[PDB]
Amino acid sequence: QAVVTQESALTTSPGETVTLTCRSNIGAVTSSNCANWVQEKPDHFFTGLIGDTNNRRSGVPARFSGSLIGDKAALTITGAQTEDEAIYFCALWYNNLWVFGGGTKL
Amino acid sequence: GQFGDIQSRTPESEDVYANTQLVLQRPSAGTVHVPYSQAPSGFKYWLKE
Amino acid sequence: PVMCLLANTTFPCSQPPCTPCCYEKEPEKTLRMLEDNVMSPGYYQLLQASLTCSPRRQRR
Amino acid sequence: NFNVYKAIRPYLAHCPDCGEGHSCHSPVALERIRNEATDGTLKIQVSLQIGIKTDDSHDWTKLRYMDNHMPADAERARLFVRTSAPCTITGTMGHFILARCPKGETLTVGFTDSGKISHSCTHPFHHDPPVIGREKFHSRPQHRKELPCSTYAQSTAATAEEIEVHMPPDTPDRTLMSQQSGNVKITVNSQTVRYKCNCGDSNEGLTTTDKVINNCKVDQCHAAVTNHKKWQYNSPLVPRNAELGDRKGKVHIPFPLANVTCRVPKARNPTVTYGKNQVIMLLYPDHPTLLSYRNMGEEPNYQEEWVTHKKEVIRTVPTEGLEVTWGNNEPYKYWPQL
Amino acid sequence: NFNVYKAIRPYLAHCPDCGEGHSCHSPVALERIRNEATDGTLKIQVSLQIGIKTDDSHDWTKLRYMDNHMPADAERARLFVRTSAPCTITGTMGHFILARCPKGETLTVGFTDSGKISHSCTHPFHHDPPVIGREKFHSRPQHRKELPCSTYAQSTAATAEEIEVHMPPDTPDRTLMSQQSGNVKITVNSQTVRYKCNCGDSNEGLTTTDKVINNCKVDQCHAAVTNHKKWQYNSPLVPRNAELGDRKGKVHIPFPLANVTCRVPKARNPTVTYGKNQVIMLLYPDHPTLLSYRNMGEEPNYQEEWVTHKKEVIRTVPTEGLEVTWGNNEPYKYWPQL
Amino acid sequence: RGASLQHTAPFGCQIATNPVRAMNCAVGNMPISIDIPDAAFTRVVDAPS
Repeated sequence: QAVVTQESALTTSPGETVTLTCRSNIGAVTSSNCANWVQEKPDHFFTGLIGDTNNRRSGVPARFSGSLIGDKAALTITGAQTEDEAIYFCALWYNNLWVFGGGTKL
Repeated sequence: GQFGDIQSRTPESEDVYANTQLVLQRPSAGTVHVPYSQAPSGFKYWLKE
Repeated sequence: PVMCLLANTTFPCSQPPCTPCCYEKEPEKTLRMLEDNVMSPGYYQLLQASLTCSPRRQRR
Repeated sequence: NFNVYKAIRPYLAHCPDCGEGHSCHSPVALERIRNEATDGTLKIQVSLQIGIKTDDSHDWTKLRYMDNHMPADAERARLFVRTSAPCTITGTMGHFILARCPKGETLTVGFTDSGKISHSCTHPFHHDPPVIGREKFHSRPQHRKELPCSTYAQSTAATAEEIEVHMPPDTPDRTLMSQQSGNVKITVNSQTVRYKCNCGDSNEGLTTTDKVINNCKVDQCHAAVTNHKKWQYNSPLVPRNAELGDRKGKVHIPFPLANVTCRVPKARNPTVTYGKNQVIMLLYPDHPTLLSYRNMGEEPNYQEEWVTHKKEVIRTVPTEGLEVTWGNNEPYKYWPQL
Repeated sequence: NFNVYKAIRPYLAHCPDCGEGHSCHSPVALERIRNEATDGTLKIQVSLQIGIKTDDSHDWTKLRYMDNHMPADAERARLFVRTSAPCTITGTMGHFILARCPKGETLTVGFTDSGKISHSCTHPFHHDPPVIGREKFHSRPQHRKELPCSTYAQSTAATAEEIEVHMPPDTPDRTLMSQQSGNVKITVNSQTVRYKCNCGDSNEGLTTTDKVINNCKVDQCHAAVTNHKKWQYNSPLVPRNAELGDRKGKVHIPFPLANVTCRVPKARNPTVTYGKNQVIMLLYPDHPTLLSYRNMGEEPNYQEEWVTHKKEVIRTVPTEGLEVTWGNNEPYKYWPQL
Repeated sequence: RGASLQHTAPFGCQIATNPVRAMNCAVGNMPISIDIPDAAFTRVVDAPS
């Protein structure tokens, strides 16, 4: 089961709180898993959008923080914008390797 | 291997005339095991004989 | 590439002469088919194909 | 998928050592206790389908057999093998059962049933280990010599595995003859009721439902259920189909042997007092040691001895020499010192 | 008070014959099989706290096997001692377990785990004590003499006994640091974690924090679990101070042996017919009966044999007298009179 | 089963198998012909006295 999953349509506005889920199905995505809502750009630009499972993702926008929120690692883009609007790739790791789930296109 | 391999020069003595042929073998393969081959009890053989 | 013959026609190996799904419904017909493919090399792939987890109660 | 236990059907066998001097149709028929395990893994055939759940699937705490014309499902813990001691169970896949059991001449397979039915499987199982090295050592060694040997592993997958299953002869039933009282008022219960009535007219019928007979006693009707629902492991101890010819299948088998290694001992070689052409080696072996002396040249005179207690081998060493292979180590050299 | 497991710690050591041929780090590893007792008390050295509670309770029902950074307490009946079969355990405290087993050459001390993990340490335990007496005894006699022998006595006093309670070794810890997202977000989780990254810079530290490292080995951050809280009775399976100096300690040792006298029986009086210089005695032994006949004087002729079947031995009775002892009764003297 | 060729080594033999190998085949002569370079051998004027 490879899911950093969330609500499939859960996005913010330009500057809006893009609050996607990137979590496991039985609970949360890990923090040492880094359950995050990372960036997903044109051409599938994976990166830390909101990463590290309690923390922000630098290189993604200034709003993006993958934390404990929603029902998972809540990828809360507090000011996720038109440039920050992309696939919040929900990442769940096992503490040995991080696997992106589906993500929520905000 | 002699009957009397442990020689007690006193009955509760502090000296032990002992040449048991305790030869240290090779080490345990990846685990702490004392590879060490020795002769048996010569008084245990004197117990046996 | 195989030649399955379930008494009807010279069909392929895994898509048999009357294969697959042989064991969940007609187990005596599966026993006659295992008389065939127990003597059959191309029905050895039915003995592993419609036999080896290929019964009519196969869930996939 | 692999619904081979779903393809399996539990069928008991009339075993001769069942307990109390009476072997009967138990689910614990030891069919073929294979002693092919080069390291000592005995591959036994079990009368139940060991490691089979009630729906033919995995019973991870369960053991499968045929109980009462139905599946005889039980716990996987109580099924034990006593050859001479409590045997080390390796695996249960189908009939195939893995044994790291003790050494013996006999073997009982005692499996605790659901109502405490400890079915015995008694036979002569001459469990005798093969020899590794020169020392008569029984234990699993900590360190020592690498012996590349056999090992009857429990490969449950049928890679070259083929159990001869078949729809057997008709399972007889005294409940199939119904109390018709002089009529043949036979109840079926939904089985393939081959009823041979001992009365007039229609005293036959492979019936599927209950019938009523006139002029034919209930003791006249010999009824049986049609044993044609699954392939059963057609061994000689089971009643094979006399109503069948060679229409029988062959499924995957458990217990595939492979090549493994073993660790053996090399005991402490004793002191060798060297006198004129003769060295006294005061060896104290702790297992039954193979000590061999060989000549160093053409005429070997290849002596070998098995040691139980300590002894001083007075090796009259040749001028050509003597190879002394004692224990598991390399053989000692004897060149005569000038 | 004597909280002997307070300075104690259940140490899981690599017992090689644990069952199924594989070595495992179980606390039921046979550290020191004390076979010194003349009367049958075998003292198995226990690497866990056998008989001691995992929470440091003095509980006879609680055997604390020091499992995985904790004491895991199981039932007291989990241990058996299969030498030839399960023998009678006389007592078990901490590092010592003194018991009476049957005859045998391998010895598997079985122990119950919390998940019933039967840690059955199988070593070569050549256990058969040679009993004294005029007959080869098996059981306790009906009426027979108490011959003085040894006995591994059940006083658990640690005076005149000692364990080498050296320092506990640092546990290897691959469980501590995580690979956060595939990269170096490592954790400590409350120990003296000797962390060492697989690269320079962050490559050391016996701390308890997390490792923020990248581009390197996430598994290359290899660490250890430091336990500076207890020592251990320094069994030879345990890795000693090569990451230490000689900072070793010493504590008491229980189960102290003392002398006892075990009662042994003597056989029936054999049938003795005295003809012309000839004394024919028909001994029928219940055990291997030592029958020794010698001269009563200067010509010794001290012949002796263990007897196994019925034997009508005819001693030519000397003029100096025939001194014979056949069994644990005192010997007959023969005066060849008339 | 019996003793193998290593266990039954006459000739002072070293028995080897899979492939069969006469490791320490203690017998016979071996003709070694070294046609070395003769300019390795320095002459009668090439050596000290």
